[PDB]
Amino acid sequence: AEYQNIFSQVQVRGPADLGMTEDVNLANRSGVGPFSTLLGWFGNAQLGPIYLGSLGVLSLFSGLMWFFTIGIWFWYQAGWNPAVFLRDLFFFSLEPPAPEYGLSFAAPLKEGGLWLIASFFMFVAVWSWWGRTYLRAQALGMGKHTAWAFLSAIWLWMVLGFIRPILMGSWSEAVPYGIFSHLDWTNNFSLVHGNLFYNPFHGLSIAFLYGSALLFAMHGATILAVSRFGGERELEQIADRGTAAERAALFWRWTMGFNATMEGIHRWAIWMAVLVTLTGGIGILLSGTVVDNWYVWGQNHG
Amino acid sequence: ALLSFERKYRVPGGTLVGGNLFDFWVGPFYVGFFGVATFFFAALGIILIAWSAVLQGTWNPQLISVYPPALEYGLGGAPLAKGGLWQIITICATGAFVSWALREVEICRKLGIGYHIPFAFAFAILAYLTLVLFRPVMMGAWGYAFPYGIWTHLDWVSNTGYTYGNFHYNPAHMIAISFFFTNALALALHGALVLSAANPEKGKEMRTPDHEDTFFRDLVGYSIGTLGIHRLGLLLSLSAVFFSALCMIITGTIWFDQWVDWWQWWVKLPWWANIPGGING
Amino acid sequence: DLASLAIYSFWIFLAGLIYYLQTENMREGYPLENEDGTPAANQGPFPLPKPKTFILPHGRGTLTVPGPESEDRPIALARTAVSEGFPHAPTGDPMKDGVGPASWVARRDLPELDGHGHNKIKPMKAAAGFHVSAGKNPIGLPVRGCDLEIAGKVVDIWVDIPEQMARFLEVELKDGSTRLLPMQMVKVQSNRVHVNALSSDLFAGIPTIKSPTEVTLLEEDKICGYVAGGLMYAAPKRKS
Ligand code: BCL
Ligand code: BCL
Ligand code: BCL
Ligand SMILES: CC[C@H]1c2cc3[nH]c4c(c3C)C(=O)[C@H](C(=O)OC)c4c3nc(cc4[nH]c(cc(n2)[C@@H]1C)c(C(C)=O)c4C)[C@@H](C)[C@@H]3CCC(=O)OC/C=C(\C)CCC[C@H](C)CCC[C@H](C)CCCC(C)C
Ligand SMILES: CC[C@H]1c2cc3[nH]c4c(c3C)C(=O)[C@H](C(=O)OC)c4c3nc(cc4[nH]c(cc(n2)[C@@H]1C)c(C(C)=O)c4C)[C@@H](C)[C@@H]3CCC(=O)OC/C=C(\C)CCC[C@H](C)CCC[C@H](C)CCCC(C)C
Ligand SMILES: COC(C)(C)C/C=C/C(C)=C/C=C/C(C)=C/C=C/C(C)=C/C=C\C=C(C)\C=C\C=C(/C)CC/C=C(\C)CCC=C(C)C
Ligand SMILES: COC1=C(OC)C(=O)C(C/C=C(/C)CCC=C(C)C)=C(C)C1=O
Ligand SMILES: CCCCCCCCCCCC[N+](C)(C)[O-]
Ligand SMILES: CCCCCCCCCCCC[N+](C)(C)[O-]
Ligand SMILES: CCCCCCCCCCCC[N+](C)(C)[O-]
Ligand SMILES: CCCCCCCCCCCC[N+](C)(C)[O-]
Ligand SMILES: CCCCCCCCCCCC[N+](C)(C)[O-]
Ligand SMILES: [Fe+3]
Repeated sequence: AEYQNIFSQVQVRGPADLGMTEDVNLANRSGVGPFSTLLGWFGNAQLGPIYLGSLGVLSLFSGLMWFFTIGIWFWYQAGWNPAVFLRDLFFFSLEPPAPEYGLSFAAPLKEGGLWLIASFFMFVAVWSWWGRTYLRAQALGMGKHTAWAFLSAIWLWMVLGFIRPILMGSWSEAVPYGIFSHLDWTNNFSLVHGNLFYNPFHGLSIAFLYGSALLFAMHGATILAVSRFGGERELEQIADRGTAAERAALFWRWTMGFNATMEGIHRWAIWMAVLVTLTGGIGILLSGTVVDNWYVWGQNHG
Repeated sequence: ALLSFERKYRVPGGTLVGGNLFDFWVGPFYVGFFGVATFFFAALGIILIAWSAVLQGTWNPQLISVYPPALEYGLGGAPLAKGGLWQIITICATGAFVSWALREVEICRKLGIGYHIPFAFAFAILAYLTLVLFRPVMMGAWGYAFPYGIWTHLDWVSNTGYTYGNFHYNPAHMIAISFFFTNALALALHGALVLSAANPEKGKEMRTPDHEDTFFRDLVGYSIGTLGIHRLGLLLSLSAVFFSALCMIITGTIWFDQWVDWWQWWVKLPWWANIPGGING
Repeated sequence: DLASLAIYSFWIFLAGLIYYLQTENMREGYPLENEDGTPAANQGPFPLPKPKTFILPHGRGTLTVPGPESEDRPIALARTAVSEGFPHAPTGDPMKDGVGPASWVARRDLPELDGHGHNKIKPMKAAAGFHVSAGKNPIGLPVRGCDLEIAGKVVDIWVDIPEQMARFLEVELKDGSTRLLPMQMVKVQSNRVHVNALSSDLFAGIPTIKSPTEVTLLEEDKICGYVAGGLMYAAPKRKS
């Protein structure tokens, strides 16, 4: 056999890379972490640095508070027994308020109030993290594609835990925090709405999720196939097309009669991925608010 | 018919079968022996589907469905109208898929690129084949395969899943899903990072790969790097499919009950099985 | 019905989106061309998009796509058939001529730069203080071709500094000059580097770089193209 470029044959290392400066406040940047030779066989060895800053601190603190709020509930459900805690870890659940409490913030602590608190922390964690993806791009003079794409995941997340529950009139609609319980909730959501397989937005979401794996397998294999001509150096292939990008394009043109460019494939990529949760969010948002039963709806389209 | 840069690559050679017999193009499409094989398998397959639709009494693409032989046929042949068409169409599909991959191989050879793409496509084929061939064979009947219809294949997913309770509890299915979700996240992030560099703030210069590394390190404290991300996209999507195939091949062959029960093995470990409290006590 | 409006609307959005994506992806290589280089009569149903302009960093200028295209190099290929859609056969040595899988593109004859303006790719001796951190150090090993003869020895690794990665091996030939071998095309073994794509006689033919401490995009393409080209064109002496 010859080289397949899945794992490197030789690692090289030099001075830690502290990164571009541009408008970045360098005082908010950590130092480098350690180097991971094991990681270095596949990807980069260098860990860190990371940017912190005020938003990131707020985001991480909030996120930890969410995590700890759930975890303390689990400790409580375990009777503070570490053995029970480990045994039943996936079975524990922090559940939203019962339907009778509606949207009321006056739900009892042990009956949805703590769920509301955990949810408040998650909400600020995620939205401050979003702010971050925007500001980190801005400080570097970059486009906002990351923050734009993240917004599509946030849309599904928002629909599940916030928008749909408000439109339905109770927090009881929202998703509980537990490993198995979130699965049971997903199963049940479909059963109660007449089987999501009849929701045309769930079928789209699936086409795009499968499509994402199809397209990343294609793109990833293509780039690796032309890495012998520097194909992974995609930004320079955009600025100054090379034989890597040409052979990439022609493999596909000859295979299926059309092809992308080095820049344009990345637009196919970003849209394929964001459409998963864009269509999904719409599909979930319409369930119960507009369509009680997807089977029934499909028999009518009305 | 040709891209502006294309003519220098349209040279002879690279074929696996037939020398120069089929070494030519139709418009953008390369032919090759396996191009002709794809056409033969696909045309036959589609004709048989059309025949099946006639015997079913419908032309509606929403309704046409080609079912595998009833379980009573086991792993033998069935009358054309009672599962035999499904069996021939399955051979045509396999022949068509494999031909398509082998054509890709001929294309790789002419362009002098690596074989990564047909290698990856082969995971898709092996997953298809897990469902229609390996799993049915291991279970002892063609009738355990899915049917070829737009809506009926979905009936089959639903019915098969619910045979084992909530199929969410299949642990290999969990891993597959995590790979699918993670693949989509990485795809979105890769497309976005490249584009954010190539299309910066108004009036600014294109950013460099160094700015891509910097943005992601600033964000999460790591960057896998340009080669790493393309390796990763491939590992995630192929791992997804590997675990999909794994999760089905074990279902109805070494595991037969509600998947939810499988998790009892952890709950019942002797050092905590009988401690009161929590969910399972 | 509101779900009905939503689904019908989404499909209209999707048609729109695909149109946008397909056109974006025609920024290079279009208009399509007959095999003689003239504009093809059929261009398909998507129009070329409005040009966009990339501001290249390091005062390297600008790139506007789509725009007038040409190969900017001669192509030693001739038609084998009157009708279109047949192969163009090499008129000379396809490896020396840079056609077929040995093709190269007329990229800039300047080195790729990193984010600070420095050359991206440097011989490791010039890259402070880079070193081999894991795996077999190939420096000092004999380089073997597909004919199983020794064509030279490894005298350095050329490293991508910003990505901290081995990009080429510098190989010294019998006559004391060197060539760059792409890292993707070599197998580092314990007692040797093996190059499947080239027999020993073919190494002298690898295109040379103009300055011994840097490599240009043009030169990478010529080097990479040539080495890849040998998988098809050195198959007489392979026998791997
Ligand atoms: C993968 C595990 C399950 C599976 C469960 C699911 C579920 C759940 C769903 C689908 C859905 C889809 N499935 Mg299915 N499906 C199965 C495996 C198959 C196979 C196969 C193995 O050969 C095929 C061709 C399909 C194809 C289809 C598409 C009709 C549809 C969108 C998929 C998609 O965009 O993919 C991504 C890839 C692309 C975007 C590339 C585009 C290729 C597609 C569009 C080709 C479809 C052709 C189809 C009409 C067959 C015609 C063949 C001709 C006779 C030549 N399924 C197995 C049994 N499938 C969804 C649907 O809406 O169904 C109604 C859906 O909700
Ligand atoms: C019995 C179960 C039902 C079912 C009911 C559900 C339900 C319910 C839903 C789906 C949804 C989906 N289903 Mg379904 N589904 C069915 C079976 C199928 C089958 C199949 C049979 O093969 C398939 C392939 C799918 C596939 C899919 C996906 C296309 C889609 C989820 C997209 C996604 O990326 O979400 C994953 C991504 C997110 C949830 C976004 C998360 C966003 C961010 C903000 C996360 C922040 C995390 C952070 C705070 C914590 C990180 C910790 C770290 C350590 C830092 N379903 C059956 C019929 N399905 C979803 C959908 O959209 O439907 C339309 C959905 O709500
Ligand atoms: C009630 C339903 C059950 C369910 C029961 C099942 C069952 C049953 C199965 C899955 C399987 C899947 N489920 Mg499940 N599962 C459910 C809930 C979910 C949820 C969710 C969010 O709740 C998700 C994300 C998933 C996701 C998963 C995936 C891991 C997996 C499907 C992808 C795959 O096999 O690819 C593999 C890819 C292929 C098979 C496609 C290959 C096609 C290729 C070779 C070529 C076709 C091309 C040609 C025809 C195109 C024509 C050319 C045109 C010109 C385009 N399931 C619920 C609990 N799940 C399936 C699985 O793992 O299968 C292996 C499966 O059989
Ligand atoms: C287009 C849809 C796809 C998608 C895209 C997407 N996701 C996004 C974004 C995008 C583009 C990113 O920009 C953003 C990101 O930053 O990615 C790296 C993100 C993101 N998607 C994530 C997860 C995620 N995405 C989901 C999937 C998807 N995302 C879709 C498939 C899912 C699924 C499939 O269920 C998950 C779980 C995160 C990695 C990140 C959002 C980060 C975030 O909002 O964080 C808030 C919370 C914290 C800051 C802290 C939480 C604490 C933890 C609970 C554990 C504690 C450990 C701690 C980190 C250690 C520190 C301790 C020290 C003090 C020692
Ligand atoms: C392994 C990772 C992912 C992946 C990989 C992958 N797919 C790919 C590629 C690779 C890299 C190929 O290079 C190849 C390609 O050329 O893509 C553009 C391909 C491909 N994957 C495709 C589809 C596809 N891939 C899927 C999945 C995946 N692809 C995985 C998630 C799915 C899903 C998820 O359901 C679909 C439907 C095609 C676009 C293409 C292969 C096209 C091809 O083989 O064509 C030759 C044959 C025909 C044109 C038709 C033959 C018709 C048959 C004779 C009869 C039909 C019978 C069929 C079984 C009926 C099914 C009915 C359904 C309703 C169930
Ligand atoms: C070892 O023990 C310790 C304590 C040390 C640590 C261990 C902790 C553990 C074990 C934690 C476990 C965490 C788990 C199991 C989390 C699982 C989370 C899952 C599966 C979530 C899945 C879905 C979540 C969704 C969809 C959440 C939606 C949230 C929103 C959209 C927020 C909505 C905002 C609300 C309701 C607040 C209203 C107020 C405003 C801001 C208007
Ligand atoms: C936009 O490209 C991306 C990178 O940016 C250059 C990343 O690096 C990562 C994160 C990669 C991995 C495997 C983390 C695992 C290693 C650690 C830190 C233990 C992802 C997903 C990505 O999409
Ligand atoms: C989504 C990928 C997750 C990446 C996590 C990377 C770990 C961050 C640690 C870097 C911090 C460096 N250090 C130790 C100096 O703080
Ligand atoms: C990046 C764009 C790729 C578009 C892929 C579109 C696939 C269509 C899948 C059919 C879904 C059918 N359904 C159930 C929603 O009606
Ligand atoms: C949603 C799946 C539909 C599959 C259709 C395949 C599209 C390929 C079209 C490219 C052919 C271009 N053309 C006609 C000039 O050859
Ligand atoms: C054997 C599976 C059924 C064959 C389906 C016939 C293929 C026609 C293409 C799909 C038709 C699209 N649509 C929207 C009308 O369903
Ligand atoms: C799922 C996405 C479907 C993409 C298929 C439509 C794009 C193919 C048409 C490209 C035509 C090729 N051409 C003539 C411009 O060279
Ligand atoms: Fe890429």
